[PDB]
Amino acid sequence: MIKPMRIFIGGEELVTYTSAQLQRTKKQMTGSLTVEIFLDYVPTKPTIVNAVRGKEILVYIMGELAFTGAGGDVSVNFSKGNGYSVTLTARGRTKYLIDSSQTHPTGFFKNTSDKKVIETLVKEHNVVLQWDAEEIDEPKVTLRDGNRIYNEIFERCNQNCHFAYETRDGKLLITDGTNGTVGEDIILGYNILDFS
Amino acid sequence: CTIQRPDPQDLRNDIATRFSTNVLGGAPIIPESNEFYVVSLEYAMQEE
Amino acid sequence: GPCYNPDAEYLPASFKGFSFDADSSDSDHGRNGAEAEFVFGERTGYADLGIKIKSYQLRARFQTNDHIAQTNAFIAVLESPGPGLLVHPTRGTVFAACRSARVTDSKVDAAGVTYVELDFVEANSVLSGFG
Amino acid sequence: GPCYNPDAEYLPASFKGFSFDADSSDSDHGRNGAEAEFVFGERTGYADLGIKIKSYQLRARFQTNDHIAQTNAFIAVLESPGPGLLVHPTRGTVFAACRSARVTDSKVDAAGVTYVELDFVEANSVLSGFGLVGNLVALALAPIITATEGSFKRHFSPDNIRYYNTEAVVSTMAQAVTQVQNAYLAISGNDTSQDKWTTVRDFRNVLIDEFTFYSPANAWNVLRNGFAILDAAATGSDKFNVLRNLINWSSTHSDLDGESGDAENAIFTAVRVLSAAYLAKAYTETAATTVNEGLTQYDLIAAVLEQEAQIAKDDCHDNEFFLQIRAFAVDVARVMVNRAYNSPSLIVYAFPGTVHGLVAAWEIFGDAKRSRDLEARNNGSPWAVGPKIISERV
Amino acid sequence: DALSDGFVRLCIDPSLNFFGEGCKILVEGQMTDDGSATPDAVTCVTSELDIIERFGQGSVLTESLRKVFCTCKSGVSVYALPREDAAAGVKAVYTLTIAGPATTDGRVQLYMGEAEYAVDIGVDAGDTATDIAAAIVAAISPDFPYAATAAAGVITLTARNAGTIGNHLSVIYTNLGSCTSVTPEGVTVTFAQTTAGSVNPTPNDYATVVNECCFAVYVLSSDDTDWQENLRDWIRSAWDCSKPQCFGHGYVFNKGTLGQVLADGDNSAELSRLALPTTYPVLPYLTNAAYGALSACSTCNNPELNIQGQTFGLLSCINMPESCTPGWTFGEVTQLQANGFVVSGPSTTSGQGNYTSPYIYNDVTNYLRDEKNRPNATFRDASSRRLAAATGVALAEFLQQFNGLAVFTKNTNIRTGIIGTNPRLMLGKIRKWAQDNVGTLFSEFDNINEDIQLLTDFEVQPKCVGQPGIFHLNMRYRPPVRGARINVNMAPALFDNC
Amino acid sequence: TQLQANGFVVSGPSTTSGQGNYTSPYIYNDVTNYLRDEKNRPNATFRDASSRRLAA
Amino acid sequence: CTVDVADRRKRFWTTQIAACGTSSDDCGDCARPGLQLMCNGQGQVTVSTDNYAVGLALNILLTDASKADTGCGWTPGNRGGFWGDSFRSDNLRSGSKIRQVPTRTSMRETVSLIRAYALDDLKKLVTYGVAKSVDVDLTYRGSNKIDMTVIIQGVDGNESRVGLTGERISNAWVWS
Amino acid sequence: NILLTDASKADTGCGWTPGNRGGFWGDSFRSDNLRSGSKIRQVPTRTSMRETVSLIRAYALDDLKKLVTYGVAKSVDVDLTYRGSNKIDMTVIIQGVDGNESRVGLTGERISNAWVWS
Amino acid sequence: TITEAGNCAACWTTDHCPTLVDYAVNVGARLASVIERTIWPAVRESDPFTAVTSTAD
Repeated sequence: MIKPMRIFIGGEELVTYTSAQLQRTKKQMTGSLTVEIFLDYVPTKPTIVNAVRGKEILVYIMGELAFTGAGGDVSVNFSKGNGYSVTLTARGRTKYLIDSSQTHPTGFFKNTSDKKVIETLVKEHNVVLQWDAEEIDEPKVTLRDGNRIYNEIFERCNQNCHFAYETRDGKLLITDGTNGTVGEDIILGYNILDFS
Repeated sequence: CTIQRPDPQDLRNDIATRFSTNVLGGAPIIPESNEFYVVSLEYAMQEE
Repeated sequence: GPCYNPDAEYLPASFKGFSFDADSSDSDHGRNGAEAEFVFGERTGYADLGIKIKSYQLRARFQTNDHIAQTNAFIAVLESPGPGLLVHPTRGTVFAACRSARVTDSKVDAAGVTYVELDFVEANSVLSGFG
Repeated sequence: GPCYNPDAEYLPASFKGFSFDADSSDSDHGRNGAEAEFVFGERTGYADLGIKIKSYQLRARFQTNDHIAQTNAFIAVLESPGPGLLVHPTRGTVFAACRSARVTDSKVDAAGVTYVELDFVEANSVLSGFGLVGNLVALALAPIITATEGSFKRHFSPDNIRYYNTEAVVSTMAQAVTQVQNAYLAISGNDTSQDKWTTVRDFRNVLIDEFTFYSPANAWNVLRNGFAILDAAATGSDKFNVLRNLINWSSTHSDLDGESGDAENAIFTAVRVLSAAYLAKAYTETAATTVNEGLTQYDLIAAVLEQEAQIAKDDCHDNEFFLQIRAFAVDVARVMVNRAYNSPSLIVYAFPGTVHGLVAAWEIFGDAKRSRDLEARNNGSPWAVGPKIISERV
Repeated sequence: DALSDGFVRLCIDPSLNFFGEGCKILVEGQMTDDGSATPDAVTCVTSELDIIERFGQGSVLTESLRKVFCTCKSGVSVYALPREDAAAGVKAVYTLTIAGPATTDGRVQLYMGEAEYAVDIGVDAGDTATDIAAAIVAAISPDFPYAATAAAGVITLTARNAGTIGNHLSVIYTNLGSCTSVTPEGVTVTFAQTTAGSVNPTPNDYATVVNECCFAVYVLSSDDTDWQENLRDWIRSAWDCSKPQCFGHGYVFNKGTLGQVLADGDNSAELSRLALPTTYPVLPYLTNAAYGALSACSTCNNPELNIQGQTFGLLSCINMPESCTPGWTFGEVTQLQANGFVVSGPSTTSGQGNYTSPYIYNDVTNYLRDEKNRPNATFRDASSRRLAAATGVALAEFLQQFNGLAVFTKNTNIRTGIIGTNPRLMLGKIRKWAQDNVGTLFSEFDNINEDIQLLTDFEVQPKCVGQPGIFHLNMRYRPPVRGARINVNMAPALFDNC
Repeated sequence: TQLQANGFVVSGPSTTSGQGNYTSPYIYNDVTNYLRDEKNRPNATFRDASSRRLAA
Repeated sequence: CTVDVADRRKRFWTTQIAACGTSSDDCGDCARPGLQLMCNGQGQVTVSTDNYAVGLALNILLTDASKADTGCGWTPGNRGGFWGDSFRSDNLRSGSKIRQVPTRTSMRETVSLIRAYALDDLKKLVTYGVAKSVDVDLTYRGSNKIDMTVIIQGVDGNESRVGLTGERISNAWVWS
Repeated sequence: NILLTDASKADTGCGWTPGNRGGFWGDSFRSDNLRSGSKIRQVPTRTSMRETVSLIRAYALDDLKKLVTYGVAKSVDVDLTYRGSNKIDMTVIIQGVDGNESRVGLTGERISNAWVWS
Repeated sequence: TITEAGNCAACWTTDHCPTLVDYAVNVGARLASVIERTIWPAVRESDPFTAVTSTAD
């Protein structure tokens, strides 16, 4: 079977998704799922809706996890001729770190390490941290008042080289090197549909 | 750890390389020839 | 049938009061809906989205020693503002609005006769402030 | 043929109830996929993406003294809202929706006949919503754990039992938590990350304290979280022996009387039911090697659950937990039976005489590298497997 | 039913099996006294569950039948012809001595007859020979055609049916004198054949029991060459020219050394001998019945299908352990191929031990010379025989349109309006039918102009002796040919000259 | 069935409703009481009540 | 263990031809199918479970399916079918509609219609996964009489053939 | 080796015995994406032996083209010509090269295994 | 018919034809029995003016 995906908003194995795009990246903290559902409407019978705006999903790609984190939005469209589509979007579980606002009481970490300041800037929204780089010590860590849970981390992992992104399980990976795991030797003339 | 039963295709590739280098002086194993069957037979022995 | 009287079964055509004789009568009824083609699935979906707008197609003939005057009067009527009441020969009275009227007229090939190809659309008012 | 009766072989066409006579009959079947054209390469790929939506095209005629009324009635029917049932003259009954119907009707050229060119599309019904299929490949352990929480907190209150038994009851609770701790410490093993290093400290900080288990809330939270951490430490077979030991530990009964015995028995029942549920979840995470094996595992778990239900029903202790256990038992039944019979569709191939592993694999599948797959299910020397060989469907 | 609603009224046929009742197979063999079926009278047999009660337990017939039922579940309807045992027949008795005592635990395994009679028991340490014999006798399947009894470590196997049919079990496959992982150490087995077979029935009454009761396949479960000769005479007289025909075909066997088997043959074109070696493990009539049943049950409406090959000629109901020597050597295999004998061999090469399944080469009849001593191969293939029968019946049904039709000889000028015909028009129609069946009943042809002749009786008999209406149709045909005889002439070419 | 045979109309209840439980009878075999012909030779020409109306 | 192979799946009761015996009515002898009760050695009767495929085919042929929508309608209780079809997930109907043929002249045409209907219905035997090659050979015109021989191609409980175009159906454990 | 070894049979609805479907399991490991053996003995026999001759020609030529595909010959060709009763003559030519490229400016490309001398 | 202890059963006259109908009779009578044994109490016992067997509670 060519079958790659099987999405679960909670257990409901999507069988109507008319299209899909799943993006993962190291340049950022999250990903971006984008499903397209049909959602018919018969204007006499009863109809049911799903107002998820937050109901959690995953995308098992080719019998293996690819994403983990319809939180993004619901975008029910309309038209006369090809209408009644529903674009669902779903960022990564490491999102509230992106759209929140730090609410730690003190604001002044003293004699701490970047790992610790990152553990307390995350465990306010239950995002287990996959620390796999090192422990750097720093005397003064004052967080700008309510800056953003993601700006502060990015600042604290850029002045000591540490890539900050998200894995397939739903965790925050703060690494310093690679994920190992070598693979296919793409050769020109063998599988590249296109290159640039 | 250390050592384990090898991937079937890797096992046969190594048997074919040994057979062609130490016996046939480096010649390729032309399919459907007697060396092809001899290599298949040796691979079967190692698999069993 | 064997004794089917044609001109006692087709209604005499006329648009916006101006009468004319028609030579054809078409229509484009229908119903528009979606078509779902879920990936990797032996299944299909359909969702009815409404009614397809009707359109009518006619062909008028003018074969009289004064077909030029009649053609010009017909042209003046067809270009009058707003929709008007149309008597389709095989669908009765509707409210239609002209959309195109081609007027073919040769001289050294066929003098005397003028043909007009008309294209109407079902035209209903709404009100003014969206219902 | 020479005696081909057409109207006794073509079906009379009709749409949505209204019948008419058709003049043509077409179809637009197909199979849509991609087409790969790797650059600089003498090779090409293809990927089957699904089913191309079917469409039918017909031509109806009306040649009757009242063809105008018939065509008007047919127009009024075709413009009805929603798809309806169509009788294609050569494909029988389908569900289609009209998409276009041109009505040719001339007078000074051909009066008497009216033609209609019809265009239908296979319109299958849908299920409003997100057409969300079920989940019958997986167990949901949330309802049974909530019911266990209820039945535990109902019969456990070390503040409402006789004073010469509270220390005994609480020591039994701490002993249960110690068992879960030992289970985790034996299942993790070579887990070096600091997450273990903390979880161990959390277990010790909970066990050393004295007033922690005197409250039903803390005790239940510790128990549920301990089982969840024990679950998340390994995958599948690894968690078998451990969990089965736990089922044996809590297979005892309390000698205290009245309310004290009821509290201790609540401890034991919570442990046994949580262990049965998590052992079911462990069985489901691994593939069945033989139908009898999957069915034997299901038999074990269903027996444990029925034993617990009989216990929770003995003299109307709690009717509610009995019903909850019964429901979880039927759920585990559906999932374990589907796993044993249908996860890989195991068939018994009948070979004439015993044969090698490679030859059997190549003849069944056309791929001899799959011989490794025939060893986990069949017992018999690698050079003589059979003469009946269990394997997967093809 | 009055309570129904519509008008289309279904009336289901009382019983099923309609598909069959055109491929009746007759199994003939002996029976014991336990059965309640009358001897020397054909009786239908419906299913398998009531043959032990009717034809005796463990008999030869209640064991062949069993294979006719195992081979194909449906497609045919089987008829038994039970034969009472001989008057002065003395049952053959083999014995099996077991010598211990045991020293280590293990299992005892034996293969008598076929895989359905196998035995597998458990033996502990310190068990004596008498106890092992007792357990073995208690574990032998009761359907094995050998009443087993025990005495002080000696097992006596007495044939249930008296005659020579008891002398065909001499390759018992034990598990006692080797190092298989499961082996009571200190026990040994010894085989004997104390007494031996005796006189066999010689019925010779087929005319009375089945006379106009046309069958398709006659299976014979005996080895007396005279009984086989009586069966052959029956089928031959059924393929006669005097009385209307009830075409059939018979399946017998012949077990022995090479010379004995080549001596047991003849020009018998109605039987298909099955040559079986001297050291065959399975009882012979079992595999004979399996072959006959497959042949009778697969070629019902396909009368050209050759029953031979690992697919179309596989006997799934026979399971042998392989043997160090391969029975017939290849020289003897070719020898038997030439002298119109069927040969069965193991399908897979599984190695010693290691159960297997036999299949058939050369589904041929025992026909190698003509009536005037002219070497032929017309009736060699057993499919050619069924094809000849089918073409006979097909031509007989085609020619029915001339029954009662007016015929015009001596003027051949049928007037305007008559519904008559004449010999030339009949010859044209017949010849068109013939070259219309090319590919299904006949080969291409060789010269259809002088192959089909239609003469009138008025020009065959002497003058003033013919009768009006009688005709004479002479046809010479060839069954459809198969295969080729390519002669490869491979030769390389190092030089090149484009 | 005995009544069906001798050209007798039979009426029975439509639904299976159980004791009590109002119902409504309907008719089976809308047939006439005609089973033999003239000169005593059995027939079925006028058995169906529609055959009579169609004769008229 | 090695003596494994025996599908632990069982078969429930099956309707059988002539289980209740024939019913002579001077036009012929029909079958009257029902449930066969097997006795034992000591009392203890038991319903038989043989011939599963023919039992399904009987349950299909001898059960009226929902009628088609007409302009006059049907009595609330005569519209055929089974309410239990509201709960199956395969999206199909239960029963046959050969008793609903719109009878017409030229009985050859009614023959063709009955063929179409019976073949459409009995295709559900292949669709459910119990047979593979059902087919009918309805051939007669007589006065009204008709023969309707039905064949139900089956398989065995052990795949003994390799390299098929199709697939082992779905339910080859009933033996078909 | 090619002519005298049975290739895999074609999938029929009838099926094949698990052990009769021809071929070689060793083809599961080669990398050139081909099969091993021929199928001259799998012709669907028919009347009018001219058609059978043409069929056997097609099969023999398709199977022997694997000599060129492997890189051992260059222009293998057959001359199957007879109809007789069943006799058939099938002379085969295997065009070869030498072990030293002695000709310059050829259209094709030296066989890859011209060291066997073809 | 009614047997000794209520239990409305089917009347197997000596021409019966075993089908599923009698199974339906069985399940209907069951339903009636389980109603009268489970819902009639627990509804008679929930009201202090009709309780019979649970006056102590």
